[PDB]
Amino acid sequence: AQNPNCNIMIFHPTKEEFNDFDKYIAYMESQGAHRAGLAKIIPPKEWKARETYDNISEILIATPLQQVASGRAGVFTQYHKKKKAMTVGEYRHLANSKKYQTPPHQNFEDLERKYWKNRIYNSPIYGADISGSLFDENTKQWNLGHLGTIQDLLEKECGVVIEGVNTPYLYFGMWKTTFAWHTEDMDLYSINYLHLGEPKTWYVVPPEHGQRLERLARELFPGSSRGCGAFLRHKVALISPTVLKENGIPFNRITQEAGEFMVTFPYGYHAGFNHGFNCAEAINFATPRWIDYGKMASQCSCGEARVTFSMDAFVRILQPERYDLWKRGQD
Ligand SMILES: O=C(O)CNC(=O)C(=O)O
Ligand SMILES: [Mg+2]
Ligand code: NI
Ligand SMILES: [Zn+2]
Repeated sequence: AQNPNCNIMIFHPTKEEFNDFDKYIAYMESQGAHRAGLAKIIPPKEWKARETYDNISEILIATPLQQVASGRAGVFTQYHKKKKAMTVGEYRHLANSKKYQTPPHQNFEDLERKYWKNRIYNSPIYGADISGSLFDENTKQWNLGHLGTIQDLLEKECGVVIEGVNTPYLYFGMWKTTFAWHTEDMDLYSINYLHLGEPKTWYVVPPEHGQRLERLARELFPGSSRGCGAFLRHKVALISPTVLKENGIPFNRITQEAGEFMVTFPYGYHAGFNHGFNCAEAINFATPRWIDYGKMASQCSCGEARVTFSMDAFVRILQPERYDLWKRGQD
């Protein structure tokens, strides 16, 4: 078995290897990459997502989210308070302000320490889930706006034609902006490209050990657990590396820098934070190996997790028994 310790692997494809996305994902899995839940892909040096980022300031963040924390430093939840719209230029200025900017630090480890120590005492503002792309249409390789669609994958593998579309989303981050512990909708893959700015630190649990994280989360967030049998789908709970170590949960961590891709694999729980002003783009995708994960994916039926139009069809076709109750949650 390749990669038996489930380490995060880092890949450096050549420009030739960067042509066929599906084939490279399948290559990575042949080397065991999926066992970690997360992989880093450094693009060939010849490749670029677009020519410059000089003209992005007028993108609108229609609903910036203020991430308010509750709990203790290593075990907290966050709630997203909606704020008034602002441009990316306005947001970058805010991110760079004295109130929100990254503190002085020695290296990524010292900044990680400061994040876990101090995150709860601040409420950074996140521009998340903004439909759109920053890839130039002329970028032909690993262009997250030109991937094959999950609906087309399901059709190719299973023969069923379904409605729905699959488009990317932009994320504008600042210091301390946080992504809570989650897997993807329907335990899909994700791919995330850090277009610009400061790094993003990731933590991940190997898929084969995801239930260990779930069991800890039910112990640590006991009222949330009683309220919903898949409450990590709410994307609000954080647990620090120190806490994970204290409870024997297997995990790994890695820092993504501008110009790098990360891939999350089916049922790879992940969480993380941004080091400073940055912009990422991400999208879900599928492969043949995903299908069985999609069939087994948990679902939130309490009604909090409230998810896309396109997830309907996935549930309907892959989880017909759940369909009924899950759609009661979504209506
Ligand atoms: O970058 C973020 O805030 C969150 N991204 C992801 O969870 C991802 O790409 O799967
Ligand atoms: Mg603009
Ligand atoms: Ni994710
Ligand atoms: Zn729920």
